[PDB]
Amino acid sequence: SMHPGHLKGREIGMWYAKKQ
Repeated sequence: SMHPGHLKGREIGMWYAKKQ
């Protein structure tokens, strides 16, 4: 599936949190 590549930048901060 589509991986978090766009958020890889700063948005990545939400990645870990796994929030909306």
